[PDB]
Amino acid sequence: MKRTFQPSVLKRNRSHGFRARMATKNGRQVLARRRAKGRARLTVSK
Amino acid sequence: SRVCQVTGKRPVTGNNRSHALNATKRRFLPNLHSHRFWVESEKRFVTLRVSAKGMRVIDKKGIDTVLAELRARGEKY
Amino acid sequence: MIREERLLKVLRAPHVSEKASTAMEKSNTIVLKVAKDATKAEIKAAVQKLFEVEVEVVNTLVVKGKVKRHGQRIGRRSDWKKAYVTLKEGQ
Amino acid sequence: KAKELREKSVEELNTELLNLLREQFNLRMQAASGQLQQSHLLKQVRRDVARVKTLLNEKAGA
Amino acid sequence: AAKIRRDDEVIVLTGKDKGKRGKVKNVLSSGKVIVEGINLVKKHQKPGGIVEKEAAIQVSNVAIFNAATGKADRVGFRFEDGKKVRFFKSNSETI
RNA sequence: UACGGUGCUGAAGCAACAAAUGCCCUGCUUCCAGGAAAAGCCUCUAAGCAUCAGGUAACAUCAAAUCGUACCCCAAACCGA
RNA sequence: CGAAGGUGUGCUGUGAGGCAUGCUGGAGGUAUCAGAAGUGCGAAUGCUGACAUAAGUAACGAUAAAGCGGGUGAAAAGCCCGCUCGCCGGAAGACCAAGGGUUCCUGUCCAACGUUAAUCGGGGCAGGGUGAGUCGACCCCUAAGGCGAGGCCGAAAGGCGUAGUCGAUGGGAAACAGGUUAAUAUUCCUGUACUUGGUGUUACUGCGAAGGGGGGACGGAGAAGGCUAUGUUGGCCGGGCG
RNA sequence: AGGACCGAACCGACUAAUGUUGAAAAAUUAGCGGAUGACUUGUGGCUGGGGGUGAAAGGCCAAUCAAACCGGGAGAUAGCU
RNA sequence: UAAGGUGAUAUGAACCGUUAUAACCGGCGAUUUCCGAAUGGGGAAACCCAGUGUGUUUCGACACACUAUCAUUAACUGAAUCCAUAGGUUAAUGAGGCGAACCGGGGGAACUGAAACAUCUAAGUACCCCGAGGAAAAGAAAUCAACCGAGAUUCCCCCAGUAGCGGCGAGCGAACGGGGAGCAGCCCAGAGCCUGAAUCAGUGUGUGUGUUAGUGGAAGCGUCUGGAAAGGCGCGCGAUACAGGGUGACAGCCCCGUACACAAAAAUGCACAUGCUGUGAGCUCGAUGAGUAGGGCGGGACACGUGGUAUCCUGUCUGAAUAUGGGGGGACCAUCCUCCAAGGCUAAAUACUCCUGACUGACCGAUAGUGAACCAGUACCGUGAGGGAAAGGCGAAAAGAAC
Ligand SMILES: [K+]
Ligand SMILES: [K+]
Ligand SMILES: [K+]
Ligand SMILES: [K+]
Ligand SMILES: [K+]
Ligand SMILES: [K+]
Ligand SMILES: [K+]
Ligand SMILES: [K+]
Ligand SMILES: [K+]
Ligand SMILES: [K+]
Ligand SMILES: [K+]
Ligand SMILES: [K+]
Ligand SMILES: [K+]
Ligand SMILES: [K+]
Ligand SMILES: [K+]
Ligand SMILES: [K+]
Ligand SMILES: [K+]
Ligand SMILES: [K+]
Ligand SMILES: [K+]
Ligand SMILES: [Mg+2]
Ligand SMILES: [Mg+2]
Ligand SMILES: [Mg+2]
Ligand SMILES: [Mg+2]
Ligand SMILES: [Mg+2]
Ligand SMILES: [Mg+2]
Ligand SMILES: [Mg+2]
Ligand SMILES: [Mg+2]
Ligand SMILES: [Mg+2]
Ligand SMILES: [Mg+2]
Ligand SMILES: [Mg+2]
Ligand SMILES: [Mg+2]
Ligand SMILES: [Mg+2]
Ligand SMILES: [Mg+2]
Ligand SMILES: [Mg+2]
Ligand SMILES: [Mg+2]
Ligand SMILES: [Mg+2]
Ligand SMILES: [Mg+2]
Ligand SMILES: [Mg+2]
Ligand SMILES: [Mg+2]
Ligand SMILES: [Mg+2]
Ligand SMILES: [Mg+2]
Ligand SMILES: [Mg+2]
Ligand SMILES: [Mg+2]
Ligand SMILES: [Mg+2]
Ligand SMILES: [Mg+2]
Ligand SMILES: [Mg+2]
Ligand SMILES: [Mg+2]
Ligand SMILES: [Mg+2]
Ligand SMILES: [Mg+2]
Ligand SMILES: [Mg+2]
Ligand SMILES: [Mg+2]
Ligand SMILES: [Mg+2]
Ligand SMILES: [Mg+2]
Ligand SMILES: [Mg+2]
Ligand SMILES: [Mg+2]
Ligand SMILES: [Mg+2]
Ligand SMILES: [Mg+2]
Ligand SMILES: [Mg+2]
Ligand SMILES: [Mg+2]
Ligand SMILES: [Mg+2]
Ligand SMILES: [Mg+2]
Ligand SMILES: [Mg+2]
Ligand SMILES: [Mg+2]
Ligand SMILES: [Mg+2]
Ligand SMILES: [Mg+2]
Ligand SMILES: [Mg+2]
Ligand SMILES: [Mg+2]
Ligand SMILES: [Mg+2]
Ligand SMILES: [Mg+2]
Ligand SMILES: [Mg+2]
Ligand SMILES: [Mg+2]
Ligand SMILES: [Mg+2]
Repeated sequence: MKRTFQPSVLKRNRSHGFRARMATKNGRQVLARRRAKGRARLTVSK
Repeated sequence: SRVCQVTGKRPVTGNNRSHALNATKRRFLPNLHSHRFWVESEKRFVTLRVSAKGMRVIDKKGIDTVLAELRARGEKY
Repeated sequence: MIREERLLKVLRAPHVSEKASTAMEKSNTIVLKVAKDATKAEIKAAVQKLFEVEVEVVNTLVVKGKVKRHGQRIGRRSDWKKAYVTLKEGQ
Repeated sequence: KAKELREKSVEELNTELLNLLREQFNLRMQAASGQLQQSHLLKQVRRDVARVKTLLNEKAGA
Repeated sequence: AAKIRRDDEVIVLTGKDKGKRGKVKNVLSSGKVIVEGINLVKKHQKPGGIVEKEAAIQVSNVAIFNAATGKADRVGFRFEDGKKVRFFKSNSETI
């Protein structure tokens, strides 16, 4: 049966990548929270 | 934004109050109008978005004094 | 005009292997490890200058480094660039 | 050897730099071949390059 | 500065070799010394054999041996000719 | 022959018939529901340059970088612990 | 010359308890009288860890299917080699995109992983392996759509949008056959090609765009003819005489 | 010609049996419907939570839907166990 | 500062150094890829693609720098359109982004409580947004008081769960006045006179005093048990040092320290003193904040829910007197008292801790204490926001078990 995760690297990066996060104030707040938490991986980019 | 260029009047918030004193949030908007003001010193019309109150200020103080205030506040016209 | 300083950094080591040994025997081709940002033009200039041989052509590829475990700690070796440098017939 | 390098001109430092870079190249090739016994020479030439480049920048300006 | 140094003749204050004398061969940054003939261990060396060797001893477990007095001593520091020297606390004599 | 596989040598190498859903075909015929865009490309001049440039043709010579390239891929390597 | 803790034993108080001491342990403990509480657990379908039970029970994942000889090995139903048998064959074959990322090849190892054994493995460890003017990306070009100088709008945050600028799933130059590696190949080699651009020379000549025009440039269905891929048969060549 | 007919691919899901600590958190097997269209499918895009989208079942919006998920108000409140 | 050293797991290798360019520590410098505000354009972050100018070239190319946007200012240029203005270009200056709390402002819930619930509560809380600073804000009476007086603002203790407000329910809840901390006042709305003297800044150099490395730093032996002594026993010694830590069991005297006494080439904080740039003291004589105060309507804020409701703010419509005048004294009037709005600045006492040093705890001691004693915001889970573990101890010494 077809499951929910159907990977596409292009869609992944456009939806959740670093530049998508940086493009809005709320996305920049995500990055600020994840830096404050000390995440090794800020985004799906890397 | 709904801001008078002369007075700085802008939307303020308050309540609607029913007869039963139910409070619901509302805004009070300024009575704004775009108006072409003749500036005799420049032989020109200057359009300002102004409250009716701001138009009375212009009538009292004169357009030249008001535009002088606008320039000194960084208010572009 | 590529500067000597640049040319002295681009060639890192001879690559030693059975494929590299065969390349030298059969096709007069030396296999080198080169700087990851080295271009074909830089490699050609460096080989001609530093080894005093006529180069016919440079083919290049990037070797992706292997993921390895060193006692339950994931690590990755570095990517590196390999150059197949074909020398002219007399060299 | 900064003091002795300090009594050379830019042109003398630039030829000195080239000599070190060629020496660094030869040692790098020797280490790759499995023939460099004296592994300490690699660090020595590297630090000598740094010293020459430091003095070139001092004789330039700051 | 260090009170005990490489090549000092020391006497052991503490442990199985208390009273024995020897020359300091190595000073480790852990605060331990290798003293010649002191604190020997039998190492089972993989190819190979059972090899006797010096084990490091705490530097506070040895004292500078004052040859003149024939006993353990403590070190102090003085400036002589503008240079820092060690002296034996027993007799105020420069080491 | 190291039973893995190398090495040396090499004949004929034509015709008939059948034949696609592939090609001619971005065609042709027909229908109504009436069937992208922009560049490359060809051509025209403007301002401008004017025994200059530029153009076209031929020949010679140089350049064409960089990154991907292993392997699975209806699957034991992807989505389903 | 043996603290706490652990584990026995004896004594002892009405009880919570207390004391003594053997063994273990190997460095702490703490009277008395006061002082302070994270101060006492069997339950909360309590929380975490450990370990039982059912039980050596069910199951071992398509009923395409195996048999034997030889090899290697400590050991072989399962690995390697061989012969035979069976199964797929518009696929259970082959090549890719997407996605994965070394799983590829070689050597070595068999703890764990593999629903069994394993000498085998997509498992462990080490080393090797991806070669491009022409394939693809990048690049030029745009679609939907996105972003958007100024701008218009909005308590703030922001929204929308012009010029523009991005955005393929579409348009835009060029390479083929043969050979080769353990593992790459339209990339290496052999043979034979092609494209676009920069310079130089020679000759001749109106060149020139952010502009104009042409072109690129497009639907569904149907029909027929001409073909080739490809197949079949004959001929030819080599071998055969069961 | 055709929301024409029979029928593979492809898209579905009417019946039955199996399975129900499954091979599978919706399948398998035998049959079944559509199969040039109001068809089907790849890539990319847009619509956002009292909001979307819906040939309308309160269906669907990441195994979640008469108001998604995540974090916060937060130790809501619990005359109940 | 030194007799050792080349960071860790982590040995080894090849070396460096021992009287002073080994190493190590501190000051000041140099270098400082790419992404990221990211700023030459673009972009699926760590990549793709340029233009311009110089300089090098071996003609293949190569190096280096500059090129975002907005605001302000200046210059030049420049429409419809005559002058012009908009527009354009270049230069200079600044901004941008990030950061735990505290601070000011723009917006602003609901659960909940009221034993239901709508007024009310929760609460101007949570949350979102903007902006600032080392603090912020506030601040020099159109203030209170009560006929006596006080004298800016802020913070603490009282006043007081009082007076009040309140489906007069649930709840909400002052002030006057008193005791304290800390104290500080000024400038413009304008001329003249005499002059630039004051006090603040900025930028220099002295002058101490600190900070960022460091230096010296007392005094113990014997014997018993034991694997080992710091323990027992015996006899000494230091103490402006018996803080603390280490050492083979518990050490004032073994080691590192501690009390105490000292130290800076360099940078830098501070407090003075003394040069210099701007700021311009003082004195007579004026002047005294208008679409404002006040009002009508609607809301909000005041403990105060429109009430008999003063006072404050203003969305809307209006609209004075201006010192012979005006505001306030809790409806309102008279009298009396008191103050001077519609301009502005201002230290201290107050708030907070991402971070640095030192020190402390009738705080925890591995299911506790941080989620994290350990390579943890990791592994792992999730498209994503986000969620989020488990896991410490050989020994004194590896002497980590040759054969
Ligand atoms: K390939
Ligand atoms: K693929
Ligand atoms: K015991
Ligand atoms: K006690
Ligand atoms: K229980
Ligand atoms: K059992
Ligand atoms: K078995
Ligand atoms: K290419
Ligand atoms: K490229
Ligand atoms: K026969
Ligand atoms: K909702
Ligand atoms: K409520
Ligand atoms: K209730
Ligand atoms: K003793
Ligand atoms: K000691
Ligand atoms: K001690
Ligand atoms: K008014
Ligand atoms: K009065
Ligand atoms: K935990
Ligand atoms: Mg080639
Ligand atoms: Mg390549
Ligand atoms: Mg067909
Ligand atoms: Mg391949
Ligand atoms: Mg308890
Ligand atoms: Mg229990
Ligand atoms: Mg009970
Ligand atoms: Mg169980
Ligand atoms: Mg049973
Ligand atoms: Mg049974
Ligand atoms: Mg069974
Ligand atoms: Mg099976
Ligand atoms: Mg067999
Ligand atoms: Mg076995
Ligand atoms: Mg089998
Ligand atoms: Mg077989
Ligand atoms: Mg692997
Ligand atoms: Mg394999
Ligand atoms: Mg097994
Ligand atoms: Mg493997
Ligand atoms: Mg837009
Ligand atoms: Mg484009
Ligand atoms: Mg495409
Ligand atoms: Mg292959
Ligand atoms: Mg044919
Ligand atoms: Mg039909
Ligand atoms: Mg359906
Ligand atoms: Mg079926
Ligand atoms: Mg039918
Ligand atoms: Mg049919
Ligand atoms: Mg219904
Ligand atoms: Mg669902
Ligand atoms: Mg709801
Ligand atoms: Mg609450
Ligand atoms: Mg609760
Ligand atoms: Mg950018
Ligand atoms: Mg850039
Ligand atoms: Mg800022
Ligand atoms: Mg209630
Ligand atoms: Mg202030
Ligand atoms: Mg009075
Ligand atoms: Mg000292
Ligand atoms: Mg001392
Ligand atoms: Mg012990
Ligand atoms: Mg006044
Ligand atoms: Mg008033
Ligand atoms: Mg008013
Ligand atoms: Mg009134
Ligand atoms: Mg009113
Ligand atoms: Mg009101
Ligand atoms: Mg009054
Ligand atoms: Mg814990
Ligand atoms: Mg424990």
